[PDB]
Amino acid sequence: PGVTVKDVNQQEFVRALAAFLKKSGKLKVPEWVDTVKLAKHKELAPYDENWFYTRAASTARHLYLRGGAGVGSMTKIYGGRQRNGVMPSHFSRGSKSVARRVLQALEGLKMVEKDQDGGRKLTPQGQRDLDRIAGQVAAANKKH
Amino acid sequence: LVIPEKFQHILRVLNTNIDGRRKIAFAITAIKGVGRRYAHVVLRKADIDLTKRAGELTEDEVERVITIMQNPRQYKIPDWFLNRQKDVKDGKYSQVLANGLDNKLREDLERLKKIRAHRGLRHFWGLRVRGQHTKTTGRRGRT
Amino acid sequence: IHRIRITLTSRNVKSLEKVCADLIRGAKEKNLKVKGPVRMPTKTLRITTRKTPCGEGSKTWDRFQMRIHKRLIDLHSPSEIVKQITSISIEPGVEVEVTIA
Amino acid sequence: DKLNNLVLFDKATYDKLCKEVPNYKLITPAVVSERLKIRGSLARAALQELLSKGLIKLVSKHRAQVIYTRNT
Amino acid sequence: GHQQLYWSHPRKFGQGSRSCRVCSNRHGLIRKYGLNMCRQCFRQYAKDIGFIKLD
Amino acid sequence: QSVQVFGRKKTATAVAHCKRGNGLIKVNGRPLEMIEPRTLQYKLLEPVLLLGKERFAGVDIRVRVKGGGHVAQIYAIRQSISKALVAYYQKYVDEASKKEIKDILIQYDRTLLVADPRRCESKKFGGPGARARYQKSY
Amino acid sequence: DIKLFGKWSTDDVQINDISLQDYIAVKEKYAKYLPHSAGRYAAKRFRKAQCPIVERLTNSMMMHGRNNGKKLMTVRIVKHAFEIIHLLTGENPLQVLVNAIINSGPREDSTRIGRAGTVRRQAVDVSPLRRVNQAIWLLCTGAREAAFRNIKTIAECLADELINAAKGSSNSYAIKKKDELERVAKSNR
RNA sequence: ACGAGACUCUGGCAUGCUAACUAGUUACGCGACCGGUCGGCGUAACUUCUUAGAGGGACAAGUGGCGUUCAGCCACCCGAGAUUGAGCAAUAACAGGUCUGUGAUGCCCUUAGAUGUCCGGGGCUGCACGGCGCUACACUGACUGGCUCAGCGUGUGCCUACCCUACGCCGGCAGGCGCGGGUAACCCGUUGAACCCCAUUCGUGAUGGGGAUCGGGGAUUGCAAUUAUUC
Repeated sequence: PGVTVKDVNQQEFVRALAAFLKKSGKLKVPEWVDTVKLAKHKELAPYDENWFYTRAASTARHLYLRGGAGVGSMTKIYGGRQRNGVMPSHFSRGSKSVARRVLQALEGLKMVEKDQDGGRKLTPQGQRDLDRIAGQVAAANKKH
Repeated sequence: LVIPEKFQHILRVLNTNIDGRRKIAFAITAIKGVGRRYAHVVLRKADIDLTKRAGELTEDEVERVITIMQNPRQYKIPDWFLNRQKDVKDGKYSQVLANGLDNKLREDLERLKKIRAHRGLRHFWGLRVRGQHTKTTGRRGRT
Repeated sequence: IHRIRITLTSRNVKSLEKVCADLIRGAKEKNLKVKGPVRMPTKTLRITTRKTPCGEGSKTWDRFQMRIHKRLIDLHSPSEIVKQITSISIEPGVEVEVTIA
Repeated sequence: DKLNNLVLFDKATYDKLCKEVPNYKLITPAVVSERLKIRGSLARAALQELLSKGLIKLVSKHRAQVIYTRNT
Repeated sequence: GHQQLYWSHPRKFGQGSRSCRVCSNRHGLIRKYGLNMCRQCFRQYAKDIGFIKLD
Repeated sequence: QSVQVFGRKKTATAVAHCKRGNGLIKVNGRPLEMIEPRTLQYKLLEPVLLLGKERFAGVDIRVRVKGGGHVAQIYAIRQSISKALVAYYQKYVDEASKKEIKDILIQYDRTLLVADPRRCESKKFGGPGARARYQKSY
Repeated sequence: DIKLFGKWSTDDVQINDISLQDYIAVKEKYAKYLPHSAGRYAAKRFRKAQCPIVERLTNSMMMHGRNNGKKLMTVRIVKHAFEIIHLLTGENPLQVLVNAIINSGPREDSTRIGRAGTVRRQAVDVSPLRRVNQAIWLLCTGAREAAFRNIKTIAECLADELINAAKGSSNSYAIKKKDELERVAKSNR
């Protein structure tokens, strides 16, 4: 029996979800974490080894803080202000291909949602599922 | 932790140069096949423990990453950290070993000298092959 | 259909406000609902050019600014009254686009 | 010279972390541990790790002029 | 020569494809906002076109 | 419920939506107690909890100030706390309580609520910045 | 009342000199719960001359212009000066700050001679406001001289900064420059 | 009388905009949860941020001191505001610059690869940080365990093909292909304008304050990239 998402700590929710999935170890160890640049703007990419769960939950929070957000601000919030090379480099592509191939495997686990209209929204059924996940991570690691 | 015997200060592991005073991302980089993102990807693909320290290292650990450096094609990663990538003398990314035979070992530079390649002439000096507009230029190559 | 958008624009804000008041008063005089004058951000066209016609002299520039003020007003009314109000001999310097959505 | 340093945690880094350092009016292990000529940063790291056994979550490091515990 | 040697490659885009719309001058043109004048002609006509010095 | 006092520091975009409940401030999903900067925590938590924890249970406020910068949403949260409390106790308690709570919130802050029109200033031709020129004349 | 937790108090400051009532403003209504609350003293007609000691410490330490960018850092170093001096001394950090700066610092600081002077200085009776403020300036610049660019482990550098500023060790460069200033002050005597 | 000031534009100030589908929303019809996804028809009152988009006032219904008690100046006890930055900028002058901006113009030349078409190559580049924009021998500094972000202004076919680009694939990527949006607060876009605990992680700091730059999936919507948009 959890509580609504409005008074739920979103960062604590995603971190509890990630910690619970790490301690469970139910899925395989992902090895595509840093085989790539992971976008144009990373000299040395993340090395969490739960970048799968952590970044999926970060994309989920990006989804829910405003349902219906255009893709691209995802790397405005998580990504930094790039300083690539001798030349000045601006806002442009990341590493999309490996992200899409990883999403093709993530689909079915109800972690990051792709809809039939394209984009994102509140998704009442999805909202119920995420609230239940938050409720069951309410008794997860940290906050103890 | 330290034990009452010889710490891994100065030893000949792979004829490389490293002294146990600079910390991680610098000690691993001392070997030209380990460091930065390549170290990250190797530590991922091999599923290695994060806690392990290089203060009292074992030769096998560095050797295994070096073997991966020789053959990174299977891993689908850039075979970087090689000056010999897609260059003559290796049918496929091969490892040349030993020192004191640098001219033979790096015959790539001899091939660049015998073809008198300005690109090859760049190596041995610190300067831009392009050569920018007359200004603070030329100073690149100070011995 | 009761969805009509009128776009008002001008460089001079006095004429813009006067014509907006004209449209609002015309709509509200007869029994009719009308939305408030949505006030879109002003567009500041900036152009900087050297004052001199040659190469000699201190580098002094001219910063010509041009302010475009545009508003959008909604209308839920029959098209006849809209057409009557639009042809009311608006004040000069104002560009109007009446759209029947 | 080529001063002898030890790259990882050590007994000296573990040395006198709770014997006489926290039994002084000034509870600051920095300079006193520095007197051992062994890296003080990792001494601080070991002290923080032993302080964060799991009872109270202490993961923040903050700046250099950072507080330490009171255990006198 | 008149139509046999020239006009065999794309060259319709150079600086010679533009000129000031007041004096047919190709130097110091203004492309911004499409008024297509040189510096000095625009400075002359700025008051009339609608550009006023306020900044 | 309308109090019409807001909280606005610098240019941060803020909302103060009032309806009875506990007084909580949500910042990046982090409530008032656990805050985003994680280093200015005491300076914001000191005035309210040392007097009472049920003190904010009067009227709940959606405070979702999408503030970027620590000086932006920090001290904006306390601006919101003081303004909401003062307006609620103004309109809906009585004048004497108005006077005493205004006295305590003014010994909280003498006169620094509202500022003058200023920000980062413009750049002039002939130099790289606002007040700077090209090579020097010694 | 308002205090620091259930273990520390802030009403332990009484000097009673009857001379800090003209520039150090504690008289009527200048009290704050807040160490600093976004002052607008610039826009005022030089209404910034009744400034307390904590804000002097806040605004008189940075070297060059290599700290500005976020006043977050200013307020954080105020908070961590609070806490670190509290840890050093076990009592009110501001009280011991005053105690350890008054017993030392400028007795007759640097001030010129007549209409123009750069050869020597004058042993000048330093006003209590300016003596206290410049002693806090001495501590701040000594903190950015010792804690910064230190060859030792930095978690006791405020202790050694206190030692240099009050006890008089021959470590800080600012303290030996002030020693030369004191040599001039005695040259006046 | 002109100039100065006043004047205009511009800046961390407004609880009226009988105000807004771009921005949340008093009483509808969604709704786990200790009057909310009514910003997912659309609140006819809205408005608080946003529109700095339109209408406003408040340095003297002030105090102390100095000053001829005047003009003024220096500090502050009912108190948002107590020198923002620019524009304009006089009389008289310069043998100052421009006839290579000009359908704004005085005083001119005459006869063959005429300054206008054809010049693969190429003009300052034959150049050593005592002319703009660059290195902090360091907890004030680190690669997202931290961002519900602080933030000028451009963008397509009327002469005229040549604009801004989201999203998939070639992809682990320059560059290429495809349907799509945008005449613009409507699409690029919540513009990737710092990463504050800073989950490779600093002891006497040649060694994160270069890496004195040419090898590598493969290198351009434009004839020419040889000192140059290659990335």
